[PDB]
Amino acid sequence: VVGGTDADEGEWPWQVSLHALGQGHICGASLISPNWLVSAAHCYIDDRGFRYSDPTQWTAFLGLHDQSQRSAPGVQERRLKRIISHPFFNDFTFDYDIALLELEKPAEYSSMVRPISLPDASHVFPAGKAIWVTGWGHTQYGGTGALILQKGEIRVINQTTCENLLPQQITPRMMCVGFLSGGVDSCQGDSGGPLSSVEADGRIFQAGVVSWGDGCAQRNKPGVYTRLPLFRDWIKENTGV
Amino acid sequence: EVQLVQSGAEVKKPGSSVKVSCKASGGTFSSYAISWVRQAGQGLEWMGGIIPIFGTANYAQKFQGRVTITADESTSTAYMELSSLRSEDTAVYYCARTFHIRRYRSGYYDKMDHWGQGTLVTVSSASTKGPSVFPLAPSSKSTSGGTAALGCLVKDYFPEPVTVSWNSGALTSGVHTFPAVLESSGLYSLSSVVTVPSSSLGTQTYICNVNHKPSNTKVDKKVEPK
Amino acid sequence: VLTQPPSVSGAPGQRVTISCSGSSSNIGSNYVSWYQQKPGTAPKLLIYDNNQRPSGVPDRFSGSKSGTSAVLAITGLQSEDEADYYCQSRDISQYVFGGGTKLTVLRTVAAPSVFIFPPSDEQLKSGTASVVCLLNNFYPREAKVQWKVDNALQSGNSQESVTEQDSKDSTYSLSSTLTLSKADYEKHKVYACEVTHQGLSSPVTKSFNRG
Ligand SMILES: [Cl-]
Ligand code: NA
Ligand code: NA
Ligand code: NA
Ligand code: NA
Ligand code: NA
Repeated sequence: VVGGTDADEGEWPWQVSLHALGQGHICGASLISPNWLVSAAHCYIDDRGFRYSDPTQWTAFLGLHDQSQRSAPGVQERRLKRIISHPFFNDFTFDYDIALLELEKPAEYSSMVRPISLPDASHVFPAGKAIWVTGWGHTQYGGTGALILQKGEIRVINQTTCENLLPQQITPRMMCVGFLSGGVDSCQGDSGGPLSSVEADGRIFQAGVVSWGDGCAQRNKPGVYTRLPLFRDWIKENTGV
Repeated sequence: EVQLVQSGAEVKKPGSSVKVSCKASGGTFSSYAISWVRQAGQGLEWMGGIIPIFGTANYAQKFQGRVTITADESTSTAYMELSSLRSEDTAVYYCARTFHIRRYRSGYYDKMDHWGQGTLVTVSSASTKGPSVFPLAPSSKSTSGGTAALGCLVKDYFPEPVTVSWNSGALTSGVHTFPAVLESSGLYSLSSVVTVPSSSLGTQTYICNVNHKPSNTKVDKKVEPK
Repeated sequence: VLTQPPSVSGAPGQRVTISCSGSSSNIGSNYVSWYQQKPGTAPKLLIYDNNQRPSGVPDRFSGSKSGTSAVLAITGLQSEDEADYYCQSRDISQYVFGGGTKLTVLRTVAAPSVFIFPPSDEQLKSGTASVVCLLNNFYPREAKVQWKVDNALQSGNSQESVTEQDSKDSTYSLSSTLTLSKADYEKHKVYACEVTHQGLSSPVTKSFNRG
């Protein structure tokens, strides 16, 4: 996250860190029940050096605050049993960029490990609304990742505006969230993590999943996120959640 | 496994145009871009690139105007046309496939991982000419129980390259085939040498095999003490 | 405009670093990649996004960036790492390479073996004369080869070629070719190449008498 700040410990207890074997933190995810995480499909596609689609290649860390302290009290390490990537996911456009990760053994809920609520299909996150991205991704464009989880406040952008800021790249499954002025954005290593939204009454819903962007924090180039409300039934169908 | 295969070497008169191609062996460019880079002897130079499935070309400022980059996903072939050719455009032109175009927030043109074999474009008005091959005989004074040198002089050919082997590729230890020197004539020359035991000269036969593909010149030359 | 030292050297086992110096519009604002080019080979990506190593790249390569500079470290270098190394970065809306750094692998001094070759009968019949002096397997690269014809120092009529540093033994070889017309070759008796090099306590001359 560029232009953010350190999270308070336990502030985002649904944020998960996904490490690939021999590589450390690669992607974020979010805890939606004791057994299931939500992440981005593009994180789990093989490349020439490594089978990212193979659930055996991954370790999830729940309750993690600091990447240098993976054995801190409250950190929970879990293997993955299964990766369900959305069947319509397109590798080129990142349309339908969502995946569900099944833990081999369940999360134990605590001060540091708690699920985030899923929005119904009808749930509106209006243009202009301040919401949050979190992650251990790069903190400056051209820079490096964070040891301490970062949070950034960004605003939902109108879909027509989003479509024309990134011409011929935006589908109805996507949302732009950020600023026309740049400054605050997700960045490399934030992929798969949650967009968290606080409602007027204080309830927190997951609005989206960090998907892609043209650079980070640049003018007229807000980060792109998978809209979660559209996937409510699909999540229920595949997980029971 | 991905392989990019480029078109053959060209000789182009100064002022002409060349169009180099780059075929992705698997039949598709998938979610990757193509970048073009040349090596003219001074270091690597980026020319530009394009995403073949989503194609709008990007160009280096130095080559703005004279370069056109295109690509056809259906034949999985990309192209670079360079016009108004100069002597200084004599170079090996490479195409390379980038990383995934959407996986990295930093983009892709800086992540060239699968390279073609290169296409030599020689910009010269010189005519194609096979080499003359001359033996460089081991000295009559070669030290007894010591080491002898022998070789072949591969003279007055155009364009580059030439390949030299010894004894049909069976003799590799001690071989040096020198970079060719461009002569004021516009033809190239090089020597290939090998060191061998002086004690082998009386029984072993040494033959340099010279291939000059652009002229279809094949020469096997026995290099003999006499 | 990315600047790299033209030459860096280290011995096998040594750690060397190769710097890439840029400005705010390139390195200052962007990620840096590094490439190796072995002689006669297409370039190979070693590092991207400042410090990320693709699979199949040796562990001894690593990268860092700070401000408007970046560095490639080769830790435990070997003789086969003799190569050119290039940094690359975005600069506004185009991509640019550094000028390149050649890595020389350090070796103890090794004197060349020297050989002279008269023009072949075949070349002579064909109409020209080339005289070849070979300096084989030496270190360091720097040598002086002086042609003498009837003990007269020549100038302007020879060309040198030098091999890439050998990937196993880290030496060089060099050819010097004296080119004369057949008619001019026939006007002289003694042909000699004199070699000066650090491995030689005094210059070595190889000669022959025409005919
Ligand atoms: Cl507002
Ligand atoms: Na504020
Ligand atoms: Na990261
Ligand atoms: Na003898
Ligand atoms: Na023969
Ligand atoms: Na010389």
